[PDB]
Amino acid sequence: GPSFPEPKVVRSQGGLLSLKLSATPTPLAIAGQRATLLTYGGSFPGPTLRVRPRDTVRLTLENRLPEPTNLHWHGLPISPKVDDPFLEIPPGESWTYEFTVPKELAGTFWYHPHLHGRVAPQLFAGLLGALVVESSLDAIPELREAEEHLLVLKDLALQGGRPAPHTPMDWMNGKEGDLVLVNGALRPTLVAQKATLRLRLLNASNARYYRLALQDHPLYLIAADGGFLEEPLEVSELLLAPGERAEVLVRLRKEGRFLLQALPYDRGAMGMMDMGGMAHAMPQGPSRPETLLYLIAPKNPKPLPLPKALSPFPTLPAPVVTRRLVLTEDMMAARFFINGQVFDHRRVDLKGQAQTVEVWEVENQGDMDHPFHLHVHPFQVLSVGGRPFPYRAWKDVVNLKAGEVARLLVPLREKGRTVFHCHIVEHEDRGMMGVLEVG
Amino acid sequence: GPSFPEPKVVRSQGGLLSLKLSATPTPLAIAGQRATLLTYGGSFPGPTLRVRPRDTVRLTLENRLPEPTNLHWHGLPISPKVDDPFLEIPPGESWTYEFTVPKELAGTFWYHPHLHGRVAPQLFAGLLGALVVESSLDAIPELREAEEHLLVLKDLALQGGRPAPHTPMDWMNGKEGDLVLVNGALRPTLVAQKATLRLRLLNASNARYYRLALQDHPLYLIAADGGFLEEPLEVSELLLAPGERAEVLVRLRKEGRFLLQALPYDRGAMGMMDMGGMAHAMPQGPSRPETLLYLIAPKNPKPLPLPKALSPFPTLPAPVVTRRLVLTEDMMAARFFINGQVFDHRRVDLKGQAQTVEVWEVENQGDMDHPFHLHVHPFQVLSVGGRPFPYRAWKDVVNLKAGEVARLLVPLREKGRTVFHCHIVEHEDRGMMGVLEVG
Ligand SMILES: [Cu+2]
Ligand SMILES: [Cu+2]
Ligand SMILES: [Cu+2]
Ligand SMILES: [Cu+2]
Ligand SMILES: [Cu+2]
Ligand SMILES: [Cu+2]
Ligand SMILES: [O-]
Ligand SMILES: [O-]
Repeated sequence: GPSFPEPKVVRSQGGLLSLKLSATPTPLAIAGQRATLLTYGGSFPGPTLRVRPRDTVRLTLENRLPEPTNLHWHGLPISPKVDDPFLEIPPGESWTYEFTVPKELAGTFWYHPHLHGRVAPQLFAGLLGALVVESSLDAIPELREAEEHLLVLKDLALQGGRPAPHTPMDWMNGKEGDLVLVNGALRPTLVAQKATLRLRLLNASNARYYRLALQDHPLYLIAADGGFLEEPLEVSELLLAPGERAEVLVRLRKEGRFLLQALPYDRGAMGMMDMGGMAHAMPQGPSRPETLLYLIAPKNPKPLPLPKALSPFPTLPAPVVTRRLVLTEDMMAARFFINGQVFDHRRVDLKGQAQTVEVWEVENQGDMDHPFHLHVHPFQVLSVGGRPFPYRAWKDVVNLKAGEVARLLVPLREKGRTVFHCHIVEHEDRGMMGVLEVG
Repeated sequence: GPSFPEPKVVRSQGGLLSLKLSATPTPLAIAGQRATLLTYGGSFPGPTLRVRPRDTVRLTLENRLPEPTNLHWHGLPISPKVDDPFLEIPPGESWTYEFTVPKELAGTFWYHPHLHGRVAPQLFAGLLGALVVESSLDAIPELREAEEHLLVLKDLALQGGRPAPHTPMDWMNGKEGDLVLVNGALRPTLVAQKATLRLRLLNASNARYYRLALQDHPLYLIAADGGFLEEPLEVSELLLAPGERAEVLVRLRKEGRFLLQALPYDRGAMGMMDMGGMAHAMPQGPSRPETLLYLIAPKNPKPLPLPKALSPFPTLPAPVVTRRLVLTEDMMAARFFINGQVFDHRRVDLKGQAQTVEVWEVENQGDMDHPFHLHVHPFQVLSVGGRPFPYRAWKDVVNLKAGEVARLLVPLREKGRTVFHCHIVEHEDRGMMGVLEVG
């Protein structure tokens, strides 16, 4: 096979991507060992769906799990009557999602379960896959001539040949695994054939963060979760929180082997200790460094020039309301709150007007990082922790460290009921989610 | 009596204004004729209540009318659980309103009925009176030494010794009367004893406008509906719409007789005509000019200097929502709407948060002027018809000519349910009113 493993791609044909996927326990070979995971399409990750704007997607999901499940089309600005976070597909039953890909859209998106209370174990077990929306921008020489790869960053822990069960501490912290994988492979080797790489990055982990750095190289950010930046942005490293995506150009500078690493990062996960009459919570501290892949540069690399521009960001109408959403924690209870409440599917929390713009101020009053996700309505991050964002682009997840306030500009698009929640999926399952109704 | 008639004043005593008023049909002498009006306290206008900040008001209203009634404390930022627009006092019954006068308050306010569907005939018949909140600012020499008078501008029409009944055309236009009175007197004479006058002005008419101008003199605006300006503003004339108040200084320039007039003004009232196969609506055009009073200046008037400053206007927090309220008409039906709906006491139209500030954009899409009033929450008019307001002061009524948009800054104060409506009271009775709930 290709030294670099990537999920199989399924492309739309004549403007239609019609596909039947099954969610099923699947025996497979994973990181040198045999395990049974929960998969879509018999693979981990699931197949990459590759579409263009205005395509019709017709995806029939067959549920072959012992529990109910559904799909969240993460990041897609489509109707919540399609991307329905309240829908339940019972074991043995099927449901067809049908939608048109929005005309003004490009980037890396993904699909995974969103049945409240069951997301963390289902995602941790292997249920996820990517969706790429191809753009006319991909035809510019500086992108067309780059070597393109998808990197699905997802960790795993195995016990008795199955995904390790959630502990009480896992529900508090979000579960992380010792197998830190790229496209379901353990430290794969990418032997570059071109000097410029275009990497689409997806954090599909329950809770693990990836503080990305390539040895000896900067990265050039060209897209965030939901679309291109206006121009490339040079960065020395790039933090991807759970649920986030990014696309970078890598400009290989000389021959050799370069490690792509997840550098140490402290997201505020907690342990317990007892030092002679305690038994109380203590910080886990920064993650241990991980090597994600080995990048081998070609001979005498001469990278392409960077594109001078990407996509102009839309000029948005002036906002008509400001919202404040405060995140808090009860760590020992593994309970998580938005404005003092836990999720209730029957309760509407915010009511907004389609085609208006809102300012959402999301404040983290907890001690853990929380990555805040909104369905259906991509947003522009204005600032976080009081620091202006250095680029304009569509995002749908924004990470907040302890005490930080994020200011978001949120155009309301499709009408209907949808949700917002922490994308530490254990925290969502444990209540950190609310309901937005757009009319 | 004093050549200049003004309503009797009732003052708070030791910080308490405790008074029993009856609403009653009362035979009286009015403009040289005998008529029975509906009055508070046996007079037209009702007694002027004069209080200071932090006073307690305890007003027991006894209903001696054949129909139910209640009181609206127009312009007072108090709780809508006291100023209750939904309360009904049945015939023969009594109700005690008790409240504390807010500490940061000054100006001319008023009281009148607000029982939906019955306001226009009750107000037209004589049920209203003024309330003055005295200020420590009244002690500055430039105000203390002026000669002060209240001018209640209210018109009336009589038929068979009683207020003339409402016609169908009256419900469409708002009713105006041929007797254009000041303090219930017909063209009284004010023989000034001082060269500077301080006049508190109240438009307590159902629908008549007063385009005020004093012959040969400017007016110096020093207060709007609900408080002082920051400094006096010189004007050549001053339009008072129904429900509005103002306070002006007049600086008498030489000996002589000067008319205070209501100059011609076209508020968009309509008539009907038939010119050989028509029977359709036709503009009434501008009102005929009216003389309101004769002002006699004293000998060798030497007016005081104007105060350099009045009261600094509060710096308000940034707003958290923008509202749009559109006024429309169905003239032939005498139906009037806000955002396409008529009033329903059971329906909440806007929900806001106490202690936040909102921007309200009120747009008149009708052809008549409509004077928009909000209970409980005084506002700052930013602009009307796209023209910046030339002063900062609290208002609670804002006039909109055909097609004009007013932009208001609305701090939400007391919690509870209250209303907003056109102060053309016939239009309110006929549906032009909505419900705001503050929580
Ligand atoms: Cu997601
Ligand atoms: Cu969280
Ligand atoms: Cu979600
Ligand atoms: Cu009023
Ligand atoms: Cu009106
Ligand atoms: Cu009112
Ligand atoms: O999700
Ligand atoms: O009123």
